[PDB]
Amino acid sequence: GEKTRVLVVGGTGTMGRRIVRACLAEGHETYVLQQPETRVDIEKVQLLYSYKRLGARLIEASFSDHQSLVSAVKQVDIVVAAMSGSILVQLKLVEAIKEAGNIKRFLPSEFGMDPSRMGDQKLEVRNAIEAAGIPHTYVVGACFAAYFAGNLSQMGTLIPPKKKVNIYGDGNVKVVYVDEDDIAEYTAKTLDDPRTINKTVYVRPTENVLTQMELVQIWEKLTGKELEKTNISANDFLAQAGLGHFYHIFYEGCLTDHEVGDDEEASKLYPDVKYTRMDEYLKIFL
Amino acid sequence: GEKTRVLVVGGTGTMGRRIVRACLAEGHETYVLQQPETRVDIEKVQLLYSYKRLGARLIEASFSDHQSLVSAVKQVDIVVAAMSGSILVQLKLVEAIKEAGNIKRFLPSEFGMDPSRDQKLEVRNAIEAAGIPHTYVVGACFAAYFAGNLSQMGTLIPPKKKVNIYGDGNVKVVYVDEDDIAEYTAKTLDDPRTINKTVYVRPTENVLTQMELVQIWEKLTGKELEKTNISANDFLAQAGLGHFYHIFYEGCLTDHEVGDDEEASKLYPDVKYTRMDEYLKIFL
Ligand SMILES: NC(=O)C1=CN([C@@H]2O[C@H](COP(=O)(O)OP(=O)(O)OC[C@H]3O[C@@H](n4cnc5c(N)ncnc54)[C@H](OP(=O)(O)O)[C@@H]3O)[C@@H](O)[C@H]2O)C=CC1
Ligand SMILES: NC(=O)C1=CN([C@@H]2O[C@H](COP(=O)(O)OP(=O)(O)OC[C@H]3O[C@@H](n4cnc5c(N)ncnc54)[C@H](OP(=O)(O)O)[C@@H]3O)[C@@H](O)[C@H]2O)C=CC1
Ligand SMILES: COc1cc([C@H]2OC[C@H]3[C@@H]2CO[C@@H]3c2ccc(O)c(OC)c2)ccc1O
Ligand SMILES: COc1cc([C@H]2OC[C@H]3[C@@H]2CO[C@@H]3c2ccc(O)c(OC)c2)ccc1O
Repeated sequence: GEKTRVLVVGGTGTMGRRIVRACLAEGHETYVLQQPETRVDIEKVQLLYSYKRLGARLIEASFSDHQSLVSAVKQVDIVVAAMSGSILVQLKLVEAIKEAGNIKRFLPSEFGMDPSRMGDQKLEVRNAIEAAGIPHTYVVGACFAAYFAGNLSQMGTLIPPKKKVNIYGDGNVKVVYVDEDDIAEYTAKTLDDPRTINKTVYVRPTENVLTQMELVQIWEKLTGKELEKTNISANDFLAQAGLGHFYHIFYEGCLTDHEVGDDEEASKLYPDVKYTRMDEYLKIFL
Repeated sequence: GEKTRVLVVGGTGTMGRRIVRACLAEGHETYVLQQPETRVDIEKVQLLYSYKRLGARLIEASFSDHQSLVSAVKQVDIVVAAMSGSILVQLKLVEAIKEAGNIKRFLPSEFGMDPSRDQKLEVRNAIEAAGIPHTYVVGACFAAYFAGNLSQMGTLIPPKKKVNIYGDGNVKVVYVDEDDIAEYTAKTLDDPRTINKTVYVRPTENVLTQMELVQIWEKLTGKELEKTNISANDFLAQAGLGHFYHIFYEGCLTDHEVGDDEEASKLYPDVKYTRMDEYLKIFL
């Protein structure tokens, strides 16, 4: 009745699935976009339909069909998108929101490095949102803990090393490690918060701002074993998949080289979210 | 303490993940084989580690490393395999079980058509050559692959206006929720009555023709679907076609009756299996 109605686009994605449940947890009437099947994909289908059992609704639409996008967004108050990074497909979604005219806010697929400090398709999407006058919130500023914490920031894996661990530089650059659930919960709390309309929200829970060497030492403290570390210089690091992102995060320190005010930081805006600290996050791997 | 210890091989698969949960839900001390990551795969890793929260344990081993397989299966009493249907990777698992010597039962990756009427039969023969006690769980169509799409190909959800009927669609088929298959598997793996037996998962009310399946749906929706009957030869004129043919034209799942002592729903009458009118409700 007084629920905010939210449409989640990219609902079976890594972040999308968590945003779906977090909107439900917060009591929003939650709608998930159901795209036509491109394959026989049991996992995707069963995930989408498990949302119905939790109280969500599915709306079939296709980005190839402008009027199906328009009809979907007319049923909701707020749209959140979490596409792969696929980003530019949101342009069709923005066009639909503009025509529909009823959307109180649009959260596009961000949830990572703020692209507007990396001087790119996310900015192209931002520019379209703002040219159309669609109220927005941009959620940025955090490494997914699954991609950067559980592996102690090693590449090619998602679990803790047995023995050996590479340290980028001296491992003294501060990075922001956040459990994707908490990013999704922050997103669900912020999407109808009058304080964040037309703002960028930084997800930087204070106790989770850690250097890589700090994260490794949380883990060494849990296992009681010191890992053999070898440090990698910037030049040697600079000597395909994702190596750039890693450089900005761990050498340039792009996630922590600016300060953020409490009126734009998720953990201060939403203090009741007991976000997962990395000593608790890493326990699953013991 | 008195619990059966079970190693699930294939724990992150469609059937395997349900067997993991169904084993924990039975009270089995449950182990899951953790294979080396072949890629950055976040849904697979997180599924694996979610099992620990429910009480399961992870055992690392690799099929390339015979001794790591022997080491894994020494830690359990029973192994259940649910590999991709790869099936032959189980031959390494059989040699490992044979050398280990401690395993009371092995349930190989079956969960469908009876291959004894094939890679699966080769696994069977190696299991039996090695004298490893076994149970073969067979005889049903996964409901997600065959019921939710009304047995249409290339989709997993109901069609909106038209549907292909195979023949006249009056060949009987066995549609079963994968969770029920997993529950029957978890109940049967330490059941004395099914040692060295085939167990047929043929819940009585879910033995249905494709047309009876379609009519279940039309009745839930109140909408009649436009039907096109496809004859045997026009079908004998793409993955999975041989399977649909044996299921839907020859009735290979239902042409032989099965005794109560070997049919899952009678062995375990406490399993309130999902009937297809309830299964299809989630699509409405
Ligand atoms: N450390 C960090 O901060 C991280 C940041 N991110 C960012 O989070 C956001 C989501 O990333 P992630 O959660 O990993 O996304 P995914 O790879 O999980 O895919 C998400 C959804 O994208 C939809 N999708 C993919 N291609 C298309 C397409 N051509 N047309 C329509 N829909 C498509 C699908 O929606 P559907 O479910 O409907 O099929 C897919 O389910 C991204 O912006 C990413 O840049 C993610 C990784 C780490
Ligand atoms: N309608 C029916 O009756 C159905 C019957 N089946 C049968 O179910 C059984 C399982 O099918 P399904 O659930 O679809 O299996 P999956 O496709 O989901 O994969 C299961 C597991 O196979 C392991 N795997 C795949 N390749 C390898 C490999 N080279 N080496 C080691 N492990 C590998 C992986 O285990 P891991 O988690 O460790 O990574 C994978 O998780 C099969 O026998 C299949 O015939 C399946 C579909 C329908
Ligand atoms: C932190 O913000 C982001 C990070 C990322 C990616 O940075 C590289 C990481 C993460 C997604 O997964 C990338 C990755 C790529 C290759 C890898 O080997 C890897 O670690 C296994 C991780 C993408 C978008 C973002 O907004
Ligand atoms: C029913 O027994 C089995 C069925 C199957 C597969 O037969 C074809 C079916 C099912 C798995 O999904 C296959 C399938 C293949 C192509 C399709 O287009 C399809 O659409 C649902 C479904 C494999 C192993 C079995 O033991």
